[PDB]
Amino acid sequence: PQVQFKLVLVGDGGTGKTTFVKRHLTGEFEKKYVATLGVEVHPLVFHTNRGPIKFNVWDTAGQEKFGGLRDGYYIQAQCAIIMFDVTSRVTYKNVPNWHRDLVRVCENIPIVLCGNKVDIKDRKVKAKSIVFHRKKNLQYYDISAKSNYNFEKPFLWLARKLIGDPNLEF
Amino acid sequence: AMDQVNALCEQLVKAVTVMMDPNSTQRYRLEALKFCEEFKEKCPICVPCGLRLAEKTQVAIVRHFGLQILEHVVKFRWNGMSRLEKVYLKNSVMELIANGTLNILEEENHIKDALSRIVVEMIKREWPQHWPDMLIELDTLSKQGETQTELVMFILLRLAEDVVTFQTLPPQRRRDIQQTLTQNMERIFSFLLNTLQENVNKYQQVKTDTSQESKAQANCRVGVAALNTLAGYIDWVSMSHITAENCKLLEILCLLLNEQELQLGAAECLLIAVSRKGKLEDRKPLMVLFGDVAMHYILSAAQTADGGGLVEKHYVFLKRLCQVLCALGNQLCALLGADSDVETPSNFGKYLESFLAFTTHPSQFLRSSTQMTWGALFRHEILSRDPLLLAIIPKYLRASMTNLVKMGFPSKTDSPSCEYSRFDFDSDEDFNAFFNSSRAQQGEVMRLACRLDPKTSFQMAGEWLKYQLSTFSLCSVFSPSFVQWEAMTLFLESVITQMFRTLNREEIPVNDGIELLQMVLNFDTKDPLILSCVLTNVSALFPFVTYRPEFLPQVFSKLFSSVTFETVEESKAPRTRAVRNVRRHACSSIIKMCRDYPQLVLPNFDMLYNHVKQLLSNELLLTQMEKCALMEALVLISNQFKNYERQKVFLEELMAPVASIWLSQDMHRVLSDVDAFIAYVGTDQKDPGLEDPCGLNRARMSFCVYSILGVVKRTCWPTDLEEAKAGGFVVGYTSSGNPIFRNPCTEQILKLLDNLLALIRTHNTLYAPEMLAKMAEPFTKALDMLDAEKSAILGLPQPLLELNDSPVFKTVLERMQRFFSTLYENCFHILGKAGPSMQQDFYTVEDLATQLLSSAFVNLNNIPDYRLRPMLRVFVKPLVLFCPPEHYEALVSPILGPLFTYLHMRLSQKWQVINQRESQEMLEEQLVRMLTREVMDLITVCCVSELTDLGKCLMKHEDVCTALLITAFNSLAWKDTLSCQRTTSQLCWPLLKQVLSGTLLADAVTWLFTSVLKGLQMHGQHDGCMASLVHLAFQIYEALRPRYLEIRAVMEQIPEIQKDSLDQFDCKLLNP
RNA sequence: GGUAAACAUCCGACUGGAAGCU
RNA sequence: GGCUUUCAGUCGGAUGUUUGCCGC
Ligand SMILES: Nc1nc2c(ncn2[C@@H]2O[C@H](COP(=O)(O)OP(=O)(O)OP(=O)(O)O)[C@@H](O)[C@H]2O)c(=O)[nH]1
Ligand SMILES: [Mg+2]
Repeated sequence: PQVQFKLVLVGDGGTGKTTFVKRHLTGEFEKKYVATLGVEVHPLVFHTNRGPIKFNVWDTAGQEKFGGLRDGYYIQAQCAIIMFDVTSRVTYKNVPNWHRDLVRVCENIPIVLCGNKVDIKDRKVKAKSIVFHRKKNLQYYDISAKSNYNFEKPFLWLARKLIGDPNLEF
Repeated sequence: AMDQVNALCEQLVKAVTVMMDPNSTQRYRLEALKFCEEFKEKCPICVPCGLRLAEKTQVAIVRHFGLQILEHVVKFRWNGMSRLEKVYLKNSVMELIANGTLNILEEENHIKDALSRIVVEMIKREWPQHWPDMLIELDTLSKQGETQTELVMFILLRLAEDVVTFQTLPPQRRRDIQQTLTQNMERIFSFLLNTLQENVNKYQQVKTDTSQESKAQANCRVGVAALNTLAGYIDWVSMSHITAENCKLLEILCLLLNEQELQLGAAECLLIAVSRKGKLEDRKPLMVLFGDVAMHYILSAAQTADGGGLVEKHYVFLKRLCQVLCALGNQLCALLGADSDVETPSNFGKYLESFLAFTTHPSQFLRSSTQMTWGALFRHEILSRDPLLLAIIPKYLRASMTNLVKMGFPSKTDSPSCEYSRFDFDSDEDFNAFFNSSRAQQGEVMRLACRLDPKTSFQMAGEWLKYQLSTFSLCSVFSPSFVQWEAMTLFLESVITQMFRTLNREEIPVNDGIELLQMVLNFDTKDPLILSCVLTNVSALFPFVTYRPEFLPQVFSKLFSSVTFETVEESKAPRTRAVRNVRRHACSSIIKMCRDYPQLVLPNFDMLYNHVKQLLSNELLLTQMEKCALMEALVLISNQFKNYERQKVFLEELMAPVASIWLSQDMHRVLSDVDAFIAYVGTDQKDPGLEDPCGLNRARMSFCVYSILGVVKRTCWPTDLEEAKAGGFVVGYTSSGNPIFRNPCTEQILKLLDNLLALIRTHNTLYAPEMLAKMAEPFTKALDMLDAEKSAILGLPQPLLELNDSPVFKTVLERMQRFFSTLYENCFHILGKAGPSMQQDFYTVEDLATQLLSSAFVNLNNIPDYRLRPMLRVFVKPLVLFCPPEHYEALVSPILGPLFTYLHMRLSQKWQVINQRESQEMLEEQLVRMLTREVMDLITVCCVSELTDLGKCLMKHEDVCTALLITAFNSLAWKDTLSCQRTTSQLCWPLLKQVLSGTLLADAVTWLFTSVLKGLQMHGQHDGCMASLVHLAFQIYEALRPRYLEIRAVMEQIPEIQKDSLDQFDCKLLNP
């Protein structure tokens, strides 16, 4: 146990935020879409080359009628992940919303954008159409909670950014 | 009846705390959530509660939840409210800005957000007509101080976002606030501007005046707000406002680029402004940035890119400034080219000087970024003639040399760039991918640079060569030397090829040319990777030998010696890749040399002939691939005899051993019989790792195939008519009067055709499961795809094995696997090339089509996807396309008929497997996609030009025609979205447009339209298909419903169709 | 040399966002 | 309805550049 940082997870309903976290924590894949209600805070520890680093992950429900305080969960956050699904074109349309909301409440925090479920037959959201991250100078990683493709890449980059050590290894 | 104000506030505090509690029972969570929802929907005293919690005394968490309530009320409960209730809520929130919040520097960013959201929500409920004095009200609040003014800025930016960018309101209400915005836009943007201007000023003198930190820090924070909120408007608003007061907005934004605390904001405003698209005339005023005044602050800010180590704050500003400079060049390039009033800016030299600052900076990212604008600058009709640009090229190319050196790894520490590469890319893999793709684009841009200043480019490529020649598994690898050499080569070769296009026949530094050519020649390495650059530098420098043919022998010496070996070590150690790379590279330069300067190599022909003869003398010495490259080169020189019989005699003599082995009696059996064949090659046998005799066999058979292909591909009549006549190549002339050529290799190749088709047939038969089961278990996947070729087409990348290593040893199964794939493609290659080479001596061959059908098209039912694709492309496409129409009858027709029928049937069945739905299956799905594209392409190229002759011609045929229509309209139903538009717009129509008048079998008409509909049914979602398919559906219902009546039969089965609306449209076209 | 895959510059095919015109 | 320039998508064609792979 050591530093501990507040991490905010935002995005449309069903883009697999809860499943991404449940995996990292337990290491199992969840199948049913049980809608999240408000937030579920989860601690994640990462034994780095610089010691253990902890992540209080605020798994906020991005379903319209289920977010609790919404903006209020962003309170004093120090890093964020904005997630969307490549099966739903709509979720990438709504990324700039999840973004405006975050930077407004807590400016200057490192944010990683994440296109989930790349393991699914055909991506409606083509990897070349993803340009938002470049207009708002954020990192991107297409990922999958069933496939584990880039499983730790977003955490590693955040961890790298907060501690200010590009050589930081998980 | 429900509750008292005091009591609720208490529980609401208990509920917000439990919700924010990272470690609270999940059950207590839900009850807290359920409390709040109910409260926010049913409670009648929400506003008194919201205003209470919202007050300055509480904990931030609680205040924010109070404010969130007052926002939820405006947003969901306004309609269930009295006029009085609203007026009360409004006045309270306005009071809140006035002095119900903490002062400026204390006060969480999130509270300002929450308070701001409530105002905006009321503005959207009723701004223009029920809330007319809003703009004045805000203007009044903003005069009260910085805490207030910042708050107004938060509101105007949220409001600008929600109504214009996110546009999150019903269409109707949205539209009216935007028109109102525009109407007030001079007022609003004037307000943003003066706020910024004054706040900056106050921050100006007060900054460094010790006893006043709180006010400097405050006036600053408003600046930042202004810049932020300005950035909300700057892209969407009319250009009038940007330009407004002799362009004051753009002026300040430049001046602010040199203020550490406001720069990133101002850079971001500049960026959005200057990326503004649309009407060309609207951008014209953007040219003010080129003005004396603006350019000064721009350059000053760009000079500070000294690159003195990575300071995160500064580097992030530089990434921004840079994009500003990029967009501003593309603006310049886009406004000038159009001659429309824009004349080259006076201050263009300053823009360049400033842009160059980023071009020479350590950062990979920063350098790469400039490329595209340089590429636009260098191809400008006008600016490449500008002398300020000419002047700048020496400094530019000087930068490019360094850019060429693959230095700056995220992991290493060798160069300043390494630091920043860490900031920008996770791993070296992300760095490589960026680097390599960057250099592709860098490639094209550097040529344009040389094209504009050929003297200098050559001189500096020259000097880098002289330099490299005298400086610096323990011989060579990825050392600084090799990396320096590869960059140097690459620059030079790029520079020379460019120079021999721009500089006239006479401006050439011949003397300096041969100067360098000599030095390259005299230079010496036992190191494969270095020699390989040497060989490239020779070929680059080789156009010099045109002036000084004395040098040819040295040149031949250099190349041929490299062909033979690399004296790493002979029959004692394994052949490293870098070794077999230089040999290949030499053999390649041999062909390029002969193909490009052959009058030149001509006098030396006997000597080369003799040399190659000697080299092949020991059949075990060179690689089959090496052997043939040399033969190919020899063929290319003989083209220069420019004389039919002369070449006829040479080639028959050159081919004389190959003919021997191929037409041999026992080879015939090997080629014709499957068991004979499996035998010759060693799939029959289980020393479970001594294939030994099998390898040499299958190398001799490859040798012949490689040769036949070599000759066919390279043999050629004189390209000049007057010359083609004289050497006796012209057979007569066409109806249209085009000469008909005979090719020297015809008699010789035609003799080998029967054994080729023999082998082709046999090879295809091996794919029968009862032939394949005849292979031995060691070699059962002899005819499957190399794992190389698999991850290839799945995009799954590879590691780079070291060229000083032979770790992957050539497995007996992998050895055969490579053989089959190559033999398969090579046979078809020869047939592919037979048409365009032989002409009408191949096409008129007796019963060709039948021979082809029984050989090439023999076993298709069992031939896999990855074989058929190669076949179609390499063999069928060219066979057909290069056929003179005289025999569209003879052979094109009898072949394409059954082919298209089959292909179509194969594909539909393949598509139904896919429509039915780890890596092993997923892979095969990809191959269906690529095959389908290949087939559709084949069909298109065939009859689309409206149709070609063989379009018309194949249509005047029962079977061909049916097969073309079926396939084409069936394509719309496959799940591949790439084919939908292609086939629809280019193909489906002109096919039906050919078979209007006459027999349109009733059953055919109904099917056609149902199939277009399945198209709309499959795709749908995709805007490309749909538009294109609708239009195509429309064309069929319009050319076909004045005649046939069963078209409507189909329409009525479509879900939700008002028959009444159908009737109206149906009769509209059946009257006038 | 050959082959496949990426990207870039230019001149059409239609969906949709401002106008010029008979 | 008849005739056109500008701005994003989905392609299509033509050059050009780069990166992989090629002992059978
Ligand atoms: N195939 C595939 N399915 C996934 C993946 N990630 C999540 N899912 C599925 O997506 C659905 C919803 O995932 P959740 O994590 O519950 O969605 P969420 O972000 O929590 O939804 P909200 O919290 O309500 O915003 C579930 O049905 C999962 O099975 C993935 O990477 N691949
Ligand atoms: Mg969730």
